[PDB]
Amino acid sequence: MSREEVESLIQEVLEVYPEKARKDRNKHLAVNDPAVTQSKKCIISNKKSQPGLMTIRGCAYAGSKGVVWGPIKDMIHISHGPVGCGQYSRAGRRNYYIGTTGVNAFVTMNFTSDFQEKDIVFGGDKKLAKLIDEVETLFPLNKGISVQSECPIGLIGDDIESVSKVKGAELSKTIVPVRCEGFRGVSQSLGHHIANDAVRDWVLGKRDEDTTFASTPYDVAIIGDYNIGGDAWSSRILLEEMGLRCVAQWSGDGSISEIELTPKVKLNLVHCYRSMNYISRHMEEKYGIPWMEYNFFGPTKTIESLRAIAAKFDESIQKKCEEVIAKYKPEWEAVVAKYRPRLEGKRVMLYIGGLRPRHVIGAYEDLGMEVVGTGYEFAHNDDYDRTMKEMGDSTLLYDDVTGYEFEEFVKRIKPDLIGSGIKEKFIFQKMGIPFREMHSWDYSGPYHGFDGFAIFARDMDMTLNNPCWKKLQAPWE
Amino acid sequence: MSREEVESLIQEVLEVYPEKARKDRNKHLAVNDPAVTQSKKCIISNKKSQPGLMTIRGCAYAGSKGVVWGPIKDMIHISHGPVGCGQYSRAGRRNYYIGTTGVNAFVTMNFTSDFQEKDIVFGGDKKLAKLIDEVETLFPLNKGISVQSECPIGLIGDDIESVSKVKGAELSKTIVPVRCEGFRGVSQSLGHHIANDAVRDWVLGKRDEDTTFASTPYDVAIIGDYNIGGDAWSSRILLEEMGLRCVAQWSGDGSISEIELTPKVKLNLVHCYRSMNYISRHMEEKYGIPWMEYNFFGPTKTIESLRAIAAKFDESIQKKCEEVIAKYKPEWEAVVAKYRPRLEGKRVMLYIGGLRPRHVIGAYEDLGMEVVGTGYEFAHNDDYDRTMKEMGDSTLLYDDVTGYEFEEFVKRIKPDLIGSGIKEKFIFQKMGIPFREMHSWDYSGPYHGFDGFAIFARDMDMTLNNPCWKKLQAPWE
Amino acid sequence: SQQVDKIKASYPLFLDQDYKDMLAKKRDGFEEKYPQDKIDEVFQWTTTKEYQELNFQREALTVNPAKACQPLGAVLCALGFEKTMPYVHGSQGCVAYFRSYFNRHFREPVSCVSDSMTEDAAVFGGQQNMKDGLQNCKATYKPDMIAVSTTCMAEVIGDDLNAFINNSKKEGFIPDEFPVPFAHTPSFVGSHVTGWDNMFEGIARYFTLKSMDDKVVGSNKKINIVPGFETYLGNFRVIKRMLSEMGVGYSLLSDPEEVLDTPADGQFRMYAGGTTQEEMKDAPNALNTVLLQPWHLEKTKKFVEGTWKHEVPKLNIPMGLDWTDEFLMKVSEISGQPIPASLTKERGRLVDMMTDSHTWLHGKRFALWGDPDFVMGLVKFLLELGCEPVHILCHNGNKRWKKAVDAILAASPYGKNATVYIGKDLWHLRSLVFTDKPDFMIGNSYGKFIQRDTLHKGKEFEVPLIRIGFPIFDRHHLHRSTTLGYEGAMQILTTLVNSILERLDEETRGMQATDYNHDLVR
Amino acid sequence: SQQVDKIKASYPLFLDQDYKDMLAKKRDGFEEKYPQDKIDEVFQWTTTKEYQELNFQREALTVNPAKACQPLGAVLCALGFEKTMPYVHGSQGCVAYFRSYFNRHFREPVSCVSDSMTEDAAVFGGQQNMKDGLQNCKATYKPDMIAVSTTCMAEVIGDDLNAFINNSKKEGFIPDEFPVPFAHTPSFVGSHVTGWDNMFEGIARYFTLKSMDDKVVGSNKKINIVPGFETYLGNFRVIKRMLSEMGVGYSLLSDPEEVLDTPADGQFRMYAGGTTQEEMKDAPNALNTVLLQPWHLEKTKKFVEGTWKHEVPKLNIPMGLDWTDEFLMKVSEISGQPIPASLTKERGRLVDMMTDSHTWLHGKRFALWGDPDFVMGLVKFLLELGCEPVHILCHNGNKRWKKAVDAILAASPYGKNATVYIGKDLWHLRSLVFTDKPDFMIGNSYGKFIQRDTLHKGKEFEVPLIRIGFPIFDRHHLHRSTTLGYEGAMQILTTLVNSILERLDEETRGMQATDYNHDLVR
Ligand code: ICS
Ligand code: CLF
Ligand code: CLF
Ligand SMILES: [Fe+3]
Ligand SMILES: [Fe+3]
Repeated sequence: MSREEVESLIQEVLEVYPEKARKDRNKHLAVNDPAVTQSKKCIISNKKSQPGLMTIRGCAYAGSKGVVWGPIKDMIHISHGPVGCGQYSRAGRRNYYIGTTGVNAFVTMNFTSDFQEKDIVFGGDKKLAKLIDEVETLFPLNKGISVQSECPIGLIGDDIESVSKVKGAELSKTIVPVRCEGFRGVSQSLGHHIANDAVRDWVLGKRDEDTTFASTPYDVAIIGDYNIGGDAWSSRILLEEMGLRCVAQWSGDGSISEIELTPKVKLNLVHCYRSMNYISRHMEEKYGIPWMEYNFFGPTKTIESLRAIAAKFDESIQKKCEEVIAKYKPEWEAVVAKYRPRLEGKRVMLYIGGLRPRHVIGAYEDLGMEVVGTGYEFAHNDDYDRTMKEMGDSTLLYDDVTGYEFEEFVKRIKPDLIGSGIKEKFIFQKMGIPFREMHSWDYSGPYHGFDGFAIFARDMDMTLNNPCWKKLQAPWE
Repeated sequence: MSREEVESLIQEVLEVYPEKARKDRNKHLAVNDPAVTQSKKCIISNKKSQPGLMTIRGCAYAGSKGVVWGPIKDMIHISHGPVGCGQYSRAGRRNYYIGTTGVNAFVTMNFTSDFQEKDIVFGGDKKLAKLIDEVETLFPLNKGISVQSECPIGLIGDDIESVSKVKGAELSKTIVPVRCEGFRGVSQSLGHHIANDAVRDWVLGKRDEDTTFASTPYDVAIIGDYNIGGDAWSSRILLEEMGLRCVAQWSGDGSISEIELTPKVKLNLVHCYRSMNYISRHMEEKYGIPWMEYNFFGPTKTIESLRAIAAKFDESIQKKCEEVIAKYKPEWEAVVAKYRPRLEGKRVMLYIGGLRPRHVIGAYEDLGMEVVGTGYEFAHNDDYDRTMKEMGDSTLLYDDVTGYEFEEFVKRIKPDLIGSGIKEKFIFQKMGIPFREMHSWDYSGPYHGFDGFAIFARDMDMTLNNPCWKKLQAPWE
Repeated sequence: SQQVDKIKASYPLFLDQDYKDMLAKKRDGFEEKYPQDKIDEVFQWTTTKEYQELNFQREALTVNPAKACQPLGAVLCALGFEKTMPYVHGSQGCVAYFRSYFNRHFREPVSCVSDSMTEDAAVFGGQQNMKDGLQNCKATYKPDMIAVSTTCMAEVIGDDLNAFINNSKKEGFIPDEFPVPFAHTPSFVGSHVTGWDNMFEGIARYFTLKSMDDKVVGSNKKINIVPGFETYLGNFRVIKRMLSEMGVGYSLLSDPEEVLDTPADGQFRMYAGGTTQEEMKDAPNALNTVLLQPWHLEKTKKFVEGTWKHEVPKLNIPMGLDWTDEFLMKVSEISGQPIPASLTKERGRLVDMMTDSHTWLHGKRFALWGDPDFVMGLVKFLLELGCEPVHILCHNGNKRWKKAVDAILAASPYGKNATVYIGKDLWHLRSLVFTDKPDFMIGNSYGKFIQRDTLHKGKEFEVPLIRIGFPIFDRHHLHRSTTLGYEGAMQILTTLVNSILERLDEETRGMQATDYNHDLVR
Repeated sequence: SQQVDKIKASYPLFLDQDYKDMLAKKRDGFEEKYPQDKIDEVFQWTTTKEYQELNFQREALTVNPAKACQPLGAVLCALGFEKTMPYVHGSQGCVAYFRSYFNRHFREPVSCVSDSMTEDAAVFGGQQNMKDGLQNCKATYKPDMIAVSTTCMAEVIGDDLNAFINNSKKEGFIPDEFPVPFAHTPSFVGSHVTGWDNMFEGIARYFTLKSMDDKVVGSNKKINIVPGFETYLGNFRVIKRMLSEMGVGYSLLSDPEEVLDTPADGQFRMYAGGTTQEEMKDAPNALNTVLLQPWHLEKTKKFVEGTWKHEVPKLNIPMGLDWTDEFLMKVSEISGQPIPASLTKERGRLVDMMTDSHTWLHGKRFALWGDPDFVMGLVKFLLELGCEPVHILCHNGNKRWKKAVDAILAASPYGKNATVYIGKDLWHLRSLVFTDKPDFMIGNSYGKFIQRDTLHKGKEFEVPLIRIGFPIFDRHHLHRSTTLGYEGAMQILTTLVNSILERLDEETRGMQATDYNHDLVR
């Protein structure tokens, strides 16, 4: 509580910055008021970062290749350009899949054009065509190729669209050019938009005239779940236990055939609104498929989402939903009874990219834990509209927070546990506050659904109550 | 070389000792003269060691439990007494076997009575009976037990023979008491004798009245091969390629049933004369079974032994011997052609126990290498009678050599290679002369037979010509 | 389903029957997967030599490279100076990736800033971004000095760092006296080590080019040491320790070990240790400059010889036995200090370990990859141990380095069956270790996938990976290890011999089948 | 048959078809082996809980013990003194076994002599053997001092070492001034650590009992350090280094690190380093005496407090964070020297490593065995890491030590499921790890066979071994490792976390089956 002291903290943190940076960053920090549903009057987001302030944001290439296109297992993704971008992003995101890597699955592999000075000076369209030929020769079981753009291609004027068209006509193969150069936009969000547009333009409509697929009234498609440590899998089983048939999965453990079959489903269950809202809306306009957002973080949100989803179908689906809820009730009740006493009353500050800073609040509250501060790297204002009603009164909200701001806020608020990325983990561990990686789940999980809830509680308990946190001060100091 | 120089070296090394020790140790060093047949006139062996001169010799328990009884896989050997003796000798000897350890094989296991002060004061016969009962309960598939005596049992008034008799009658089991206390004798040789006598008295005659075993004119028994690194196995295959049936091997990979079947064979092929001559002679007197010594070290000795063994049987056996020799000729010819050029002219000094100091000379000569000094820890005068003719003129002979004597002799002679045990390996490696462990084959092998000859050459080449030996002197000193 | 007392993570909870049935249904219904026999036949084909010829005929496609881009090395070089902020002129995604990469390798905070150039800068350049970023960085994080590198965006656009920084100083955004060294680090030229070289050369230029009038060689009686791109903190520590026991005054340039190994005692230190500006300014007064990794510090060598007038010795990386000896004697000759008894004893102990482990070390076959200097040092050390290198790969190598490596290989009979590959990636190496199977690989974490592939062919075809190099992501605290000098040679020897022994123990653990050779003593 | 280009040792050359046929024929013809189904059923029975009750009902039979006899520890203690010859009064087979044991552990020469008592001495005693042995040893190997221990033969016969040595000096066999300390070390009492304690107590008595008149406590301003039975040279080194950075004058008693780590430079040194006679004579003048391993130096503590009048602190083994801190503060209090910044930084780095690895360390189950002090230190450190001890075994432990360990376990929730076993051997531990499976074992080389047995039950039942303790026979140069202090804690933590990670990597290496969790980053 104590909104006024939070505003005083905000101003005190702001005092260090220069005039222009001061006034820019003042708009991106806010004190939450749950009654406010219009976050534009309270917080500004989706703007360019201030130079030299150590932001956490990524680039559009990370949004497109790293997030959306990369998880597709049966397609080969060429990081077209210099060698760094593919190397730093190779296998850094735990998008789980089932396949034989190097034969019919290529997710953890780094394909790149390895640009040199001659390619910068004289262009790389011919090199792109030669690379496509070599990929066809060396990986015959591939079912499609994507060409993900890095900065030099956008700067030097290479026409990858024409190369993709000619080579796709030549080899009768799907070649998707993505203009995902890193200087476009201000974060990974424009990467999401560009990848969605590429999916729409080059992949989605390939089976519009095809009617051989047998459809059922219970066909659904999971959109925006990227199977982080198997998360999507732990969701699908629940949906399969409710009696629904999951045809497609965007894009965790995903295949191009599933994306092609997506326009045949009856309902689109969207988990990450921020990354997949474009394609969900496009599918609604073109095929008439309704979509709905759902949350599988924690037993309460999972039950609410399951009942809301079952409400879209007939009575048998609702009965199956009640059966599933009854079956899984004792497990999460036992998890709560075991772990809530060790977690009750602790305070959490969160800072993640665009969906989780508000999605995981319910799971934390299910264990008797309070979120006092939250923020986003690249969310839009509608995300903050959704965030305000789920956060407590007079809690701190931050957009595109700087490292200095984050450290000062943590030092003042003194939370019991911080959830953020790898670029804050060791900073906050050295100050003696427990930290959980909330992008990759600290190489653990999954966290979605009932099975993931137990892992979530176990991980939170193991990190928050670890004895190591009592030892930072030497006995003679 | 230069006999008088070697005698001068012997006297110079002798000068350090006190008068009594000087006088005793002068008899144990000699200059070889191949014309000499009686070695008693030049060298004295099988005497007590001088106190505190750092001898390499072991004890009678090492000779009995460690060497002879231990390799028997299906019998459980109880190191009766304090805990040290079984612990230091557990799995220290690479006597290889095939079995499921802990169920029907127990070679690498250490069974002990774990003597405490109360056992010293009040005796341990009741403890022995209780231990036997516990062994029966916990290891039901065992096919016999031996009780190996350590020093206190000889010192205190314990009667293990009566306990063995009563327990063996009660459980209908073979229990062999071995009075192998370490203070008996002067080395492992008396251990060999005592173990042979125990085998004769308690195990050998159990199937004298049994005639169910079907015998053939080509039945043979391998005696004195302990399957070091699989050596015995590499011998047996040759004998079975020759057309002979190997009923038993003492005691490498040995079983009590094989020992019981031994009195049914037509010929005893003895490899280690020193340890098994007693039982070979006993079998000759009691059953009429002839025995012969043979050498499988190096292709020359192997071929000579194969032909000599062939001469004991009919014409088909000799034809098969010639077939085996012809089959294996190209392999060892290729081994020689590859390795002799890198080993020709090198000088070797050897010091081992009872048999190998003269057995491995032929294999060294097959690679063009010269043995300049050799000696024994515990061999008897007949072994030196064989060694004198096996060794070259004016070569050094040493019996029960001390550490100081060995170091001085090596420092003067300066051999290219030394063959000895683990207690000299690091001493001689620090001085910069390559060393090969000739008891355990440096955890390599096997060396017996044609297959083992290749490993022998490869190992000698790898150690003699290793680059590490050129780096002992720092470039600035 | 989950049991509250024994909760299962992704492995093995996805091995439950319900999840297996779900995955089978998904694959059979919607993935349109190729038949398993087709997949097996394609895999077997990729294990063959014909696939190797097709793989080595590649000219445009790179698969799983073994290098990075220049600004990463530039950031690593910049972090080695006291209270210095690495500043990358360009797009922010590169800085995010660099920070994540170094965080995962070192498990430590890694500080770096960007000026966040966008399409507007793609049209008009990033001068305003530079001014605002320098002002904001100095005001917020208070560094003593800002070192500026570039992303490929700024390099392709053509931004002039010198003019931009001069205009920043002229317009009052940052003080004129504030040190702002800069270097162009194009990602399409060379690799990360080239970026390290460029960063160091630019910093040394900034601090010494315009003040050489009063410099006299050998005045301060010290030796400059330049480590290059280095990711083992034990390497800095052992260099300093050996120089200390010898009583040799030294000035180590770009020291990042303090800032990369800060204690966890309740406070966050953004800066720690590092080479001071005074040392950089006084460097031309040293007796000489020793370059630890000469094969990626050629520009630095050219500057040091041309301007500081230092006769830079022709020294290899002090790895293994002989090269450490040569480094020690060269340092002794330059400084006039004799080699003490402690170093001689340490060398003797290393030789003793070599004699102890030679039997297991002899004749073993290794594939290996990494940076040129590290690769040649490890190949030299392996030759000294009697090991046989077979596949030697260096993605960022050149022809002269290959010639020197071939010369090293010709001087030992253990290099007879060795081939050096430059410009090849880890797909090439996967083909090589399928077609000419070694006993082990030596490389960074990316090799683990190669290991997996060999296990898929069979247990008898598996090539275990030995983790030496950069980056190491799947093991903890290996960045503290030592690779240079006698201590590093001891650590490498222990790692190699014990990996061999663990492999042998695993292969002989089957009871009544292979356990006859499961010796207690080895 | 052998191929000249690829020659095979025992493994896998015995896996050839001809050898397999030969072995099958041998077994079927002459071994009279039990049927394989019977063997499998007996093995499965031995993995059960009923077999565990039968195993734990043992009273007379010991199977695979985890200790040695006193004279081994006496020899280790004697080797820690300058130019000192360990001399065992008894039979020569014991000396051969001691030397081979220490040679295999340290891979170094180990010097020791015996007077070679035979059946003749069994009725007359070994007085003549003692005289001749002392004379010959002094004349031949020229030691500065001879330390005499006993085998069980001399103990049972009842030889009086004091009278024998006095008569040797009276009859001119050795000079009266030559120092010949002695101790009775019966093998049927205690274990090797007890022999170390007895050896050290006798030596200190010989050098200080009769000259206490002029001794004043604290005169030399030093602290005595007694390590006890120690087989890690890094432990001696880290103790000396920690005392050195603190600026604390110290006198280490029984230092064997020099003689156990001599260089290989072309000469053999029989003696090297070690505690001098002057230090032993001046020990009563120290401020205090600190005992590193109090649970096997009780006789030494009694002598030190009774005669030297030193208030020996109640200190645990300085293993792990808390006990290293307590040792450092106690040393600071005794010496008056503050703890410097370097030690604080090292402690902070250890805490940082703990925070980095806590996620993988948490909740893991360990069986462990070894000597009492080492076992309790490792249990304390594992509790500090959030690990769960389950099976704690100490063959040479006692009831008071078990009570103290239980007190340590009660003070942490991670010790809830832990049981302490004293007087149990490794067959008991095999039963325990079959019936209550932990994640890993921590112990010496003899544990490998237990690991084998688990693999026989199944891959899912395998418990990997972690090699910490004495003796280590199947790995090279692990005797150079460090266990005490912050550096030892860092090494132990790295070993544990990386063993966990290698196990996880092996479990997830199956392509298309378990490799979904074969992450690049952990
Ligand atoms: S038994 Fe003897 S010492 Fe004949 S006690 Fe010894 S496995 Fe030696 S020279 Mo070790 S009489 Fe065997 C022997 Fe030779 S243990 Fe082995 S190598 S051929
Ligand atoms: S914002 Fe994004 S990550 Fe940055 S470059 Fe642009 S697409 Fe890529 Fe790859 S190569 Fe290196 S890291 Fe850059 S500087 Fe040239
Ligand atoms: S000569 Fe031989 S090895 Fe020596 S004791 Fe005697 S049988 Fe045995 Fe075992 S227990 Fe220890 S080592 Fe001895 S002193 Fe008492
Ligand atoms: Fe860290
Ligand atoms: Fe050694």
